[PDB]
Amino acid sequence: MEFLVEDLGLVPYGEAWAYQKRVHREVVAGNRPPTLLLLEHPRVITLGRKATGENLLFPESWYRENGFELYWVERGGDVTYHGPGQLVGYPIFPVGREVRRFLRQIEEAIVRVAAGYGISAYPTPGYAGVWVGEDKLCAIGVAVKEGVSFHGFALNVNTDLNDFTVIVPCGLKGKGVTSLEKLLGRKVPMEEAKARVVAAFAEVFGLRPV
Ligand SMILES: CCCCCCCCO
Repeated sequence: MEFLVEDLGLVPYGEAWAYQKRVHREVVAGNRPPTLLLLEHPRVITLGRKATGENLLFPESWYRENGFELYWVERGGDVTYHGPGQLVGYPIFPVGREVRRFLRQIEEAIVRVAAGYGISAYPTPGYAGVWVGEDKLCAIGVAVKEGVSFHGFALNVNTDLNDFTVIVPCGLKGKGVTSLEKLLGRKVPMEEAKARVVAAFAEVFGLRPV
């Protein structure tokens, strides 16, 4: 009937990852409610289950020399970027076997958040994540272990979208990437985007936020 929200603020990817795993273990054990972590990461490139070297334009060494951290991870999808201004959410929820349903619920929540800003977004029939026309507003890539999810979504609020140009997604996709800031012509407060996400998750999952 409830989910717990934790706002971690700005946290390094590696430490936040360790925290994900600790939270996950507690949810698996039935010792913590379904938990939504909200946060930002310092500039980082991550490479998921479908990622290869072709997803990086430059060598890995270039990224680290130019202010990115870089990690290989077990979430769905290929390469992505997280950085300041991007609202990263890790719903660590007891989803059981129904992963596709869970993805659709994350998508629905993000579509609702966009609608709150007057923005028409959609999952699309063919591309992972949530899109506004031909541009990706929110990336989504999860992992599920012992029936509990981790990783999650990355909503571009005030992201430096130029940072996506150095990575090269593979497979079926639209043309570009976008953010609330780009769509609206002004920065949107991160505190507000977090609040809107919590409300959307509450509505979609039918749970009370604590
Ligand atoms: C935490 C959200 C990461 C989304 C990764 C999307 C990569 C799909 O190619």
